[PDB]
Amino acid sequence: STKELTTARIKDISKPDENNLQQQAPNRISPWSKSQKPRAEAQDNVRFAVKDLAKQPRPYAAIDLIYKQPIRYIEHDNVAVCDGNGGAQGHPKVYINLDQNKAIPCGYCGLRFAQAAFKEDIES
Amino acid sequence: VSTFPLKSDINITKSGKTLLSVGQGGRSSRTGFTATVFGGTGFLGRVVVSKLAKHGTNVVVPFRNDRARRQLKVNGDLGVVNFVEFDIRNLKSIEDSVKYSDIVINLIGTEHFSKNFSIEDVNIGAAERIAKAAKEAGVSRLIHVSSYNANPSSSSDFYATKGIGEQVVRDNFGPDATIVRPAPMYFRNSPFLNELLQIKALGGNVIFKKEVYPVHALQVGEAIERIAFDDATAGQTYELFGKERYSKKELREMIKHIIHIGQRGYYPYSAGFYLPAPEPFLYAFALIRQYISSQPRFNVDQLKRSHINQEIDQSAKTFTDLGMVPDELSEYLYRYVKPHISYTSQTQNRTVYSKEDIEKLRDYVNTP
Amino acid sequence: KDFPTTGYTEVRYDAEKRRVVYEPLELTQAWRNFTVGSSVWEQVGDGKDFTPESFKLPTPAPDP
Amino acid sequence: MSEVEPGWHYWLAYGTDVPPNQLKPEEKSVRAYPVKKHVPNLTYTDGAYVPYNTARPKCATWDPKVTERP
Amino acid sequence: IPRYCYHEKLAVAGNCRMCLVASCAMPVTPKIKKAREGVTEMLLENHPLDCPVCDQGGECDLQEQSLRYGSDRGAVENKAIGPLIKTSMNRCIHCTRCVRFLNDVAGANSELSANVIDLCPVGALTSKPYAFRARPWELKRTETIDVHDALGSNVRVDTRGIEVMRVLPRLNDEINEEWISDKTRFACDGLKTQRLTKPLIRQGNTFVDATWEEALATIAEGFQKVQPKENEIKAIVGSLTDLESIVALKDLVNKLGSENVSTDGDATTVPPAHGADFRSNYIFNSTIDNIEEADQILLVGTNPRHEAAVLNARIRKVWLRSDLEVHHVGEEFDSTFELNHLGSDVNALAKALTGEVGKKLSEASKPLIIIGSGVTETQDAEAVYATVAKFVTSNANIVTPEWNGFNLLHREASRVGALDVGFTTQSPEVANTKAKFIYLLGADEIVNKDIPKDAFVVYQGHHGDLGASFADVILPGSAYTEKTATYVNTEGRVQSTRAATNPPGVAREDWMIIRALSEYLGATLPYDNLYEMRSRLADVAPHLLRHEVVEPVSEGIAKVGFQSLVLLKNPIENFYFTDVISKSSPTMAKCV
Amino acid sequence: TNPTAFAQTTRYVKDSTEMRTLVLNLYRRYLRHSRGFVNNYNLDIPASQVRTKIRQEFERQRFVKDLPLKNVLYMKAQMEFQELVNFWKQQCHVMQYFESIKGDSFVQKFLKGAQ
Amino acid sequence: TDLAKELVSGAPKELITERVARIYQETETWKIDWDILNKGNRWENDLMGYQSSSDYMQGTILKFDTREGAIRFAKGQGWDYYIQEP
Ligand SMILES: NC(=O)C1=CN([C@@H]2O[C@H](COP(=O)(O)OP(=O)(O)OC[C@H]3O[C@@H](n4cnc5c(N)ncnc54)[C@H](OP(=O)(O)O)[C@@H]3O)[C@@H](O)[C@H]2O)C=CC1
Ligand code: SF4
Ligand code: SF4
Ligand code: FES
Ligand SMILES: [K+]
Ligand SMILES: [Zn+2]
Repeated sequence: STKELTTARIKDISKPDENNLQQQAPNRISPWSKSQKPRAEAQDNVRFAVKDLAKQPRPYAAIDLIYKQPIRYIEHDNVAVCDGNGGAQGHPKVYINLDQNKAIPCGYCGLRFAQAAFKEDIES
Repeated sequence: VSTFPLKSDINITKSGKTLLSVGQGGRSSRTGFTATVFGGTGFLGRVVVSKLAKHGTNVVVPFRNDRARRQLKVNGDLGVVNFVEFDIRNLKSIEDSVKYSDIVINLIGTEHFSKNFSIEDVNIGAAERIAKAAKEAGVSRLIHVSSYNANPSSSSDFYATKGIGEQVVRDNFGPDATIVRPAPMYFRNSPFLNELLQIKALGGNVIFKKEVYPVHALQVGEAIERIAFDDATAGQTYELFGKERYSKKELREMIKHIIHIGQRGYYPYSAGFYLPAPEPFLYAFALIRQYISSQPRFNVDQLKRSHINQEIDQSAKTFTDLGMVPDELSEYLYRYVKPHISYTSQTQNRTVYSKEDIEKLRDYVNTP
Repeated sequence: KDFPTTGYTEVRYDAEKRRVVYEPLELTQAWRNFTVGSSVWEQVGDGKDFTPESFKLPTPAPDP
Repeated sequence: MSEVEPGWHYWLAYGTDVPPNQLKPEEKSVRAYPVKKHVPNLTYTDGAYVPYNTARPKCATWDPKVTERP
Repeated sequence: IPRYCYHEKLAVAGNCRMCLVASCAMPVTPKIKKAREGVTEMLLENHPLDCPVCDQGGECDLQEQSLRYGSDRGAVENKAIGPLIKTSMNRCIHCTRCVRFLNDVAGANSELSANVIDLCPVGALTSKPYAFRARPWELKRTETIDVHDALGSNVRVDTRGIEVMRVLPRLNDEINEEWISDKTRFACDGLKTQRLTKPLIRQGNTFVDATWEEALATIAEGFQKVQPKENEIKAIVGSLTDLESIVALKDLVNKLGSENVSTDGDATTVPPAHGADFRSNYIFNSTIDNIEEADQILLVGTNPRHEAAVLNARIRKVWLRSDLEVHHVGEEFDSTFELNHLGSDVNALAKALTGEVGKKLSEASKPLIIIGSGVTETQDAEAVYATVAKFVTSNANIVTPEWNGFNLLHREASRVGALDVGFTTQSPEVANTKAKFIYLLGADEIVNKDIPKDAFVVYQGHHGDLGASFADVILPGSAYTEKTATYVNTEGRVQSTRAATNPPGVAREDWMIIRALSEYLGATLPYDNLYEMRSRLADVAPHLLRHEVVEPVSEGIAKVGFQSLVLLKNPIENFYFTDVISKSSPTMAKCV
Repeated sequence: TNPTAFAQTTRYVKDSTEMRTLVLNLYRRYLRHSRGFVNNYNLDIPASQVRTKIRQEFERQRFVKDLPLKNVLYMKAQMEFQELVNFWKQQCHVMQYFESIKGDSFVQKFLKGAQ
Repeated sequence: TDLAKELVSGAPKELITERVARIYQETETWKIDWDILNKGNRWENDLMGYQSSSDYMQGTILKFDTREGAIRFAKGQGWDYYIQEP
């Protein structure tokens, strides 16, 4: 189709086949940033003429992995505290306001926090 | 050479691609072109690949010898020179070389034959296969380098196969294929001058009587660069030769004085500088070494060609059609035989033969 | 101060000439000038004087 | 030497006295992606790493469209 | 002396307490050092740890004054105020600089509302298109001018290599005064889309790539085919066209025996109602700085909200610090300052000159009259430009040795520069002639100008738009950020853009294109470099080689120019779409 | 210590007449050692061409008026001479020195992007 | 003052014949930088996207304490310069 391989989208429209070497990542088909060069166009070069594409470095896309984590829910509070879940080996500690009726991701980790009283609306 | 080998920063290939150029022409610059030089590890390929890679043209060099290709990488910046292990009996490897190139240069050609390849396999079978593979890959320009006396109806198996190879290249790639017919090329480690610089040349009384119009190898490499980057040269045949005609007997005798082998009245005759032999012995010895020696020696067909002189095809185009003046062997003969001068080494005073001195020496050689 | 830190020429080995030759400079990655982050303020103050009292000029006394 | 897995590369160099087959549950790395068989250095093979620019061209050329002249 | 809440362009505040000796509000040592440390810790008590992910990182006033005047040891939800300002109020230090600008200068959703990003000293308010893309130490700073409006506001262009990152205002107390409009800063992303990078040759209903040698040869085979006679060679100059290219195109058509040169405007009267004969007839003779000392200003067929947003803020500033009264004639509009509306035609303007407005303007020490750029495109331009001129000439205060009270306010930068080099034909005999060879020097306002079906049309520009569609041969040009050009604003000041980046693709400098085309058409111009090009500029107008200098017109000569002159719809239908660079902007589409 | 071979002590000449003689003496030394340059550096040109090249460099600075510039030019010309005679320069540098050398029109430069 | 110090500096001729310098006060010192090349100032590297250049003066920024020093030095080197008035 060449459209899911060369365009940046929020979510993939089809199932990622990890044996397809034209995908941007083994778990994601389309690029996850507007300036990111599509992997299909990158490998269409003179330097890839006689190389094995399967052995080239293909890390999994972080955008697909971070959103499979469940939304954290806070009980009896309006502020979520995150410090990378590692302390001195995590990220700087930040406080996340939960006033709105939505899941607000962490500025470093990407973990999406929410209030438990807003659980049903967000799951919808 | 120059500083930028292009007339513009935009070039639309005849295949439809538009190629832009970046930079002022140094090692870090690019021309936007991808070229494939078959036979790049050979004598002329090293000249051609160096001229393409220095200006940023990506060069694909298919090789069969892993050691010979290493020096080619130094010519270009990172990523500019690329190598593909290949064989003319392998079709997948040949397609991989031309898969991305916009220009294909064919320098593959031998004057000998061996246990694995005949002169028909290389000068015809390889050229035909490469031209067809280039066409199926959408290559905009093909350049095929034949010899100076190419003729489909020649008595020499080398001249004949070179002449037929010219025909098959056009019959496969189409009328737009360009053909180059270089004369004997002189340079450092030149096959033309190497046999003249050899001391124990057997049967020179027959071999060295052929007359030719030798041409500088740097200009032949420069001319091919002009042809590939100018689409007005498609479908044309170029005869690249020097202005002056020399016989190998003259150059052999002119070289002798520059090497100063004649400083002794006895040494050249004692050392084997002259090795006269009847032509039947030259035939038998060439025939015998064709099935005993493992290295390509003076073979039977080169013995036949010793009689045939170089004939300039008048219907073809010259250096002047490319806007270039041919170099003169008189102005380059000394510096290329300079490595072979015996004592030199600032002993008392070097005898640097200027262009004027070389022509004066030529008359003295021809004086009986 | 006016001589550029990368100079003007660079060397490489020329296969046709069989020798190393100088050529005008070209860089695959140009030098990046992060120095433009020079502070819009001054960091160090005016400092503290430590001149020996034996070398300071005397001050005239007040009026009788 | 590149055939040695990174877990035991540190142990062989006396980096730690705990082999990676005796790690505590807390001290063991947690990965959110599948872990395949260890791949050694791929230089001199067709699997050697080929670098490339991961960013798009910084400017997009105008896609030409023709309109009839009134 | 550190501060967070002090800025002389705004009102005085004492809610930051960093200027203690509040010296900002107060008119005219270890305790002070301790005091600065104590105040600094209070701001950092609640501040989030966001510096790595915060756009103010290398250019943060809170960081620098924590380092300089503090010790080294020590949750508010976000809002949405538009797709242009990214708000992270956790970082706000509660300094009220946003409130003072949004209510006193802006008058607000505004054409100046994006300037609050500059005033916010911390990362509470940051540019949204610029978010996460660059650090201030990566950027090369280039001082140039704006061409999105006729003001010529002095902007600072920060480039990271080839790319242009952001546009920031730079100080100039004579034109813009530290402010730029939202168009001036958020249209830079149009320079990366729809760009003309390759010569395109039209073959049927398609365009294909071409070389410069061919694209300048097809024109020659196109110029020798249609064979335009004397006044059949029509050359058109657009809004964003530099002066060095206007003069080159003017001389090229002259060497082909033609004078049919014009702009992309739709002025019905071929000689513009102001006339290009005298400079004083079409420039801001009072100069932008002297708008401060205004007593009575008459706005005639102009909408400063859209025609020139930065200068509009100057009017509001005087309206607050004094008792300025501004009387406006024409179509009504929402205004940031009080306006006494009079009428929507020229009958009211004449009647206003016979009413209380004229009496105040007669006895005003420094009167002002401002005529819109769209007035010349309206039918009653002759009526206005004679009604006002007769009023100007009949009275004394309007034209005095110390004060000149007539000013024309344009909207497109190339206008005044074209007028000074006499790039406007002064005859309807030349203008009405049919055209056979058309050269669109960056002109895209051709929805109203005739284009014959058989006329050879060449578009030279830096963007692909409607004007490029009509072309037969397209020549790529360089945008203002890429060329060392010359622009003259509405007040007659010569300002030169400084090249920050190279043009893209194989695009060339705009005037070098015309000079090269001349050699192909036998009209070889004598120009060989920019210095020789700029020497020619002095041969068309002597003042053009005087950068950043206004050459005031002599009083006596300007009087004759005023004398010889003897529905006002707003010209701009959409603010976000004025020039080609704004149209390609994706950010401006979000504003729409 | 002792200076290297063909070394001259640096002196600031204050007389234009005395400076002119020192320049002419050095110019003769360049011509005399021209055959030595061809021998040591294995040049591909006659010594006659080398002497021609020497004269061109001396002709470039023929009309330098300021005395302070003359001393610096003279001092640098002496250093180069000491470099060539003592064979301190590598042969590649001397070969490239003789490798040194019609400008294109406006359109020709315009087509290729100019300079 | 009027000495052609460019004759003994060792710099290439293009600084005198081709390149143009700018003298400016950016806010307490006077600087000298060079106008960019029309072509060759930057071009994207095709391999890794690096910013290539053939301008060897691109990163050079002289600093001066007075306006007089900047002008005097530029004249002493025979530089083609324009002063950006503050
Ligand atoms: N004086 C001259 O040199 C003349 C040259 N020519 C022609 O110009 C062309 C360039 O030859 P030149 O560089 O001078 O000297 P070479 O003998 O080295 O040219 C032969 C080139 O083609 C390759 N070649 C030959 N046979 C094969 C084969 N079966 N398979 C793969 N490659 C093969 C060689 O590869 P490899 O290097 O690995 O062995 C080599 O690169 C030749 O075709 C020659 O016929 C004609 C007239 C004058
Ligand atoms: S506003 Fe300044 S102090 Fe606060 S997070 Fe941003 S850079 Fe750091
Ligand atoms: S948002 Fe910014 S400008 Fe407004 S009060 Fe807070 S720090 Fe000041
Ligand atoms: S600057 Fe005076 S209290 Fe803020
Ligand atoms: K800010
Ligand atoms: Zn977190």
